[PDB]
Amino acid sequence: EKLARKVKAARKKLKALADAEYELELQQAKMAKTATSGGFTKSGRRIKVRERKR
Amino acid sequence: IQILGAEKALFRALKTKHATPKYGIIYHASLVGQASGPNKGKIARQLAAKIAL
Amino acid sequence: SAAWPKAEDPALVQELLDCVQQASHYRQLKKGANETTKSVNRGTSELVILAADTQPLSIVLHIPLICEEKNVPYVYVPSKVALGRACGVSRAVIAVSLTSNEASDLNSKIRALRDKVERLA
Amino acid sequence: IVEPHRHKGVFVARGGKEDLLCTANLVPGESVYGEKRISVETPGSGPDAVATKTEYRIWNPFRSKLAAGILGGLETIYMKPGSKVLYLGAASGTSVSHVADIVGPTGAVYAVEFSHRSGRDLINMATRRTNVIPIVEDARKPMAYRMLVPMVDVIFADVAQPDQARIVGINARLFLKQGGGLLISIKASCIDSTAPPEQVFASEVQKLREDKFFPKEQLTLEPYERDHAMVSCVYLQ
Amino acid sequence: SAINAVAFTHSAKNIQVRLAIGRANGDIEIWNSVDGLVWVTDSRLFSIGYTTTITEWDLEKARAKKHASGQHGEIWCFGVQPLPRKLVAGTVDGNLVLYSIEDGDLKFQKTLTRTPSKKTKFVSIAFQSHNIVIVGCSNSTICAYDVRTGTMLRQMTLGTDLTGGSKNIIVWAVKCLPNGDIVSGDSTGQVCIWDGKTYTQAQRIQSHTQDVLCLSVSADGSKIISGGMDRRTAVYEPRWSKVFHRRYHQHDVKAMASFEGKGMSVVVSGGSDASPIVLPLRALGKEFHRTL
Amino acid sequence: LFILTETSAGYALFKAIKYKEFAKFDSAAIAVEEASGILEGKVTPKLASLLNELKDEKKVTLAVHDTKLSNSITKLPGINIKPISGSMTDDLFRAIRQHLYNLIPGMEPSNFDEMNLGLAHSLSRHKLKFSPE
Amino acid sequence: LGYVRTMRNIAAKELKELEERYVLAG
Amino acid sequence: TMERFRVSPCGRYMALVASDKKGGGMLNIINVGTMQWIAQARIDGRHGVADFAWWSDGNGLTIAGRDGQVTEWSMITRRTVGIWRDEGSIGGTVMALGGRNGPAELGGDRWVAIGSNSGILNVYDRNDLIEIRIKKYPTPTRVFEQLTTSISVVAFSPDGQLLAFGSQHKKDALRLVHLPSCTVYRNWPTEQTPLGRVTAIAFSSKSDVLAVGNDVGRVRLWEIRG
RNA sequence: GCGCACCGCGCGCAGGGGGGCCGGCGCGGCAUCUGGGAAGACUCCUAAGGCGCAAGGGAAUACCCCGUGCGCCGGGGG
Repeated sequence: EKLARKVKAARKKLKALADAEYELELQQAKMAKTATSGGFTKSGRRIKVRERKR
Repeated sequence: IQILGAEKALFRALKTKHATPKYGIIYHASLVGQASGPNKGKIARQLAAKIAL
Repeated sequence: SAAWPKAEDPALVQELLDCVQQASHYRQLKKGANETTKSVNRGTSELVILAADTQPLSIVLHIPLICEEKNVPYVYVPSKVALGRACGVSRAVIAVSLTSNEASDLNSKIRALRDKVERLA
Repeated sequence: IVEPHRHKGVFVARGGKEDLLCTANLVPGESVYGEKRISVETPGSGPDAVATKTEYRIWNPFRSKLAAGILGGLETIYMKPGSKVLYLGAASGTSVSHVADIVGPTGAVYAVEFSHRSGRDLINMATRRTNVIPIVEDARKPMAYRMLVPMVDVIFADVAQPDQARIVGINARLFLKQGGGLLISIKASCIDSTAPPEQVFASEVQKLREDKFFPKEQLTLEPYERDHAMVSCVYLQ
Repeated sequence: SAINAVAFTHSAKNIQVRLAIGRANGDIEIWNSVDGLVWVTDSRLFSIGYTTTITEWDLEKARAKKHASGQHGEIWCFGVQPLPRKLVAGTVDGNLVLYSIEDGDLKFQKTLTRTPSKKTKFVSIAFQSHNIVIVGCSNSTICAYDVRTGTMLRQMTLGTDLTGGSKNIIVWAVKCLPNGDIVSGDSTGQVCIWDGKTYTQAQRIQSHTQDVLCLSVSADGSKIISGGMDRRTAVYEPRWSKVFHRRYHQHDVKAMASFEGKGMSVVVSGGSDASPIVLPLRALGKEFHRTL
Repeated sequence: LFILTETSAGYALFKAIKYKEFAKFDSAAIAVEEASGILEGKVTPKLASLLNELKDEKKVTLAVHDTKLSNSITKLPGINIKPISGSMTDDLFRAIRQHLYNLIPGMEPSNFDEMNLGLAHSLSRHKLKFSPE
Repeated sequence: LGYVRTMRNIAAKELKELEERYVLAG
Repeated sequence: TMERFRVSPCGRYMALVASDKKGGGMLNIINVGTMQWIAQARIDGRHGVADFAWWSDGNGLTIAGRDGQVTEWSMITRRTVGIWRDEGSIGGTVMALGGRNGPAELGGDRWVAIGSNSGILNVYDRNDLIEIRIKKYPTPTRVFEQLTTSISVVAFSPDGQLLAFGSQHKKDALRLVHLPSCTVYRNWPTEQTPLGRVTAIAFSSKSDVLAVGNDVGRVRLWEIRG
């Protein structure tokens, strides 16, 4: 049970850091120098820029 | 391969939210010593890319 | 040659590059050999494509090692230009890695795609 | 503390909150790939309290299919101190070091590998230990090292090949004794990736069986691996 | 009771030529549940039922000599190579499986390649040349391969099923030419000759109403004999056209086999009316014959 | 009934069923050039000297397990021998690879496995030389 | 993002080792 | 449908995109003197034919599919001359063709431009498809990478000196290219050239008037002097 | 096969080996049909405006709301 609960808590720590790094990569898309796709707006719509990086 | 040799300043910066080091062992090559200014960190980047290659 | 997981031009390459483009629109895409290498070494990678049109292919031969270590599927498409505008980069992308999250239809497409890559290897 | 395991030369080290499968270190003081290990001296030296001689490398079922089978509940492993083992698919000599720790000084491990780099690490480990031979050849060509391998008692087989039963077939038809040991790790995703793994395992058993082995038991390595089987069989008897 | 495979020993003295039939009980019968059978000459016959075993058949013993098998799944086609030998056997799972016919032994040799889609079940093969293969698919695609390298040449994709209901064109029979082109007898009644240098189609002859299950060419590349899921066979002549179509048969026609030797150039057809029926090649010459 | 069998000890010939004669060598670099000699089955003074007769030719037949070695020593005019291959019967070869222990009092009551391991050095390390780094 | 990447590296190593020891205990 | 048709420059024939795919695409060729189907031009791909072009002699076609396969089809033999691939096309959207002194066995027209979903227009000299053996992997004379969104229009001036291409997903997404030199003109258009979201363009018969029609329904005209 | 009626059947139960292979459940394909998602850039892209980041103010104080500095796209005109 003790190593079970340490497995559970360590998985929760790693999923917290994974969702946090994913949020920061999405804000690199949302805070980009030109219009990139990725992330949701606060309407609920998602940002899908169908362009290319020229 | 840019940051080889500067891991104390590098994980100090990354764990402390600060400026990461621009170069490591690479600085005493014949080229990033030839450049100066912002060309130092810039040619540190591109020399490190060409040297991984 | 050293491209023993060579993807076939009858639409497996096309489904690879299409899933590259959709992961590029979902921002799940690490582009280029160095950032691919970082994603495989950090273990975020769910699948990885390389390009066999590399002019010296030794400069991408290093990631099948660490992909065999991390046990992630890799497969080669025969054009770095097709991979490059499959990403949407305006340059030639030589090797691409594409990760996943907890819940996405993209993650389902990664699952079926490396099922096909497992049918190759 | 360390007590013996049911097998010959395999040890089990019971601690307060855990247990650890371990072998006896053939070359003491040296870990091969950076593993935990155990030192202890013979008694009469409680006044000394210094461990010098006895040493026990801790053996990992995540880095070794054979430790995954011994913790998987295998009846026999066919290898004992004094055996001759033909190891197939010997990457870096890690499990070859544990087999060499089982068969010991009087035994002989005949390590075969195709790759040159794992050849080099295998020559490092096999330069440290004197019961293992290094053979860097193709396992699909046993007549290359027919001048190197005598009739062995056991064949261990860990190759990721689609023609695994044919490779082990011709290797046993040249090098394995009348009534020989065979212990194969099988990856169902490596033989047939679109078939169910029980059917892949049963089909590989049938290919050994028409290859004139005799399957004794099968166990799947599945708290430690996925879709891996360990088949224990015996050649011609 | 029904026919599922016909094959002649040769197709070109007292040279022992024989005819090998496969009867849907599982039987095999030779004139002067099994699913396929071929000969090999350089002469022995190989058969498959629905299971994955591909078995030889010794004739003077009349017993199933030298079974072969494998991992993958149900063999639905196989065929032997010409000369400038092995077998190629395509299955349900999208594998095509090479068997070795090294001098006397039938071995599970090698699986070269496999389609990425598991929903591509192969149906038939024919050999465009020595070292390169033409395979029909359960989708609209028929597909070429090379066995020197195993590689996957051009998908030769048919259309959709226009006439109603289904989408997929299930290609039931594929044959080849001495010219270098290949006939594909698909579903939905049609046949289509595909070009051979560029692997594209050149003519799409619509004759039958229901799916052509079998067809076979002349040995000189002159007459094409189709046979369908209707009661109907039809002949074709030079790029091409049909001449006529008579319901020789009573159920669907399931298997053709042609022979052009000994002054007796006949083509034999069998289906599910339990009645093998023999035709000439000179179809304006005289009448036909049937045997049960 | 001539044969030609090659264990790691040396060469042999069993014309009289039971062990009859041998051809021994040990501890050299030409000792791994034995393996370079049978790498295709080329000329070898131990092989041809073991097969050298003097009277005439009246039985020219011999059994090697691999036909590459058999037809390789077919061409050799030092005996005028033209042998055939051993017709896939591993009773003899297997029975003498497990009957090396009563073979070694004929030639070498010793431990040749040490220079066999040196032969593994100049074979596997010869392949590390074959990838010259 | 550099800080979150380094903390995820350390936590991923800790989960590999601790899960390995967990399945060694059961 | 009947919407996706073309008529040959000699006026004899008229190809219609047959609107059924399931992994391929065919062109049904119509005799306009009778308006009767005479031939069919199936190629293989995923979503069928993207866009095609009659040879300027009228003797055959060249068909841009939707995987990057481009078929140089022949009307006289009613068979494919050869199939060749675009440089890295994912989809491939449009296609034009034209010029003089090209391969007379490929219709005599010199340049071909093929546009993709990535907004890249590849321009090939058709004299460098011959090595009839078509080069399976040729190289474009020039990659045009200026526009960022999916190329929707492409046209040559009928004297074979201009290539106007563009998109209808950005406002001034119309570029203009000199041939044979393959250079984009940099002074037209400007910020302040009224184009709108360009849905259609057309060169005149003398290659001296350009017409641009947009997403709101207004044609504008530009004379070209040279 | 033991105990219960040695003036009886059957019963409380230990469980061998196969059967009717009846139905459910599990896993595998399944030409289609049905639903959902993704989806083509002609399509849909919420409107002539919207989105993001950082600050400011107010709360149903988990949510949410309002209009300053930086940017990103868009409509119109051109």
